[PDB]
Amino acid sequence: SGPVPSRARVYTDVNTHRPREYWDYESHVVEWGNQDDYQLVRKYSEVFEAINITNNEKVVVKILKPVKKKKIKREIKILENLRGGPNIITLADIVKDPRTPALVFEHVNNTDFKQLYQTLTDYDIRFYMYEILKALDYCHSMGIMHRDVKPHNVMIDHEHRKLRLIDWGLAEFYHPGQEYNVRVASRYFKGPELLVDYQMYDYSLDMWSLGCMLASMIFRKEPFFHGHDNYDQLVRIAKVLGTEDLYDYIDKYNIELDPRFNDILGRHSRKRWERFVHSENQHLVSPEALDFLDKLLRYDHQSRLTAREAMEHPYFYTVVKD
Repeated sequence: SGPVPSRARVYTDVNTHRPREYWDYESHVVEWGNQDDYQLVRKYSEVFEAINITNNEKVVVKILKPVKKKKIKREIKILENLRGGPNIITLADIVKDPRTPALVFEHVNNTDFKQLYQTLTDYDIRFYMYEILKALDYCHSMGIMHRDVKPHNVMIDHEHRKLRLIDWGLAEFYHPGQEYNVRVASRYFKGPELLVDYQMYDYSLDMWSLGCMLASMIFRKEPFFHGHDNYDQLVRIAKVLGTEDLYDYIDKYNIELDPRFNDILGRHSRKRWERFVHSENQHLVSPEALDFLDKLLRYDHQSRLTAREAMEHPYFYTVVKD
């Protein structure tokens, strides 16, 4: 009879109460500079280190690929709307070749969370997770879902304990009732709502992704849900979260499940986190880390922690004391 509708547990109407201009990005007017203000220095897609040949300033220039003209306006609008926010990357300028569009960013000391968390201490993890949550709670509070949260999109300046949530090209504004594309995040980070094609999702989407990072980080298991396609991904999840909850979730929202799944999910218990623990990763695992982790990875998007809630978990007790 059709999927049950859903609302965001928080920041539900922040967009409704704002000026049309804020979220109506199709009508945004972009004004371009000439790239002849920048020289390309060095060069995993089309992005470069560059300088401003008028202020000798180091920048990063990201030449966009041919993509629907609205999606550019969207990314630009979202970047402007979030400029100045905690741990959000900073758009410096927008230029064309004198004619492909490029975004110019403040220079960050690049080290994606991947090439780093393979060496982090229990404390660092907590610390940077709190930094990501600062950035997630901000944009969520600002009516925005980053929809591609993953290590490759978190730049860390480990020397200066600095962090930036980057790459807002999949980001969208949250509007209660709207049905979004389920074809968004990276495979290993897609939330269940995406795998079962439930389009009325929200900011919660991001907390699943966060959950997937926290998991791979503490259990030292890169690709914690290592699916081989968008169907086997839900199977790898089921083998951990069990199928009973999965199915209650389907029922709760009256979700039509793809004919395919009928023959692969099967039956599965909800494994205990302890079964992922061992001598290599035990120093990162803790009763709180696991309590916290468990509250992120829920089939039901409504029952996941909000970013603000997460920041108030005992897992961060030590960090927030600063």
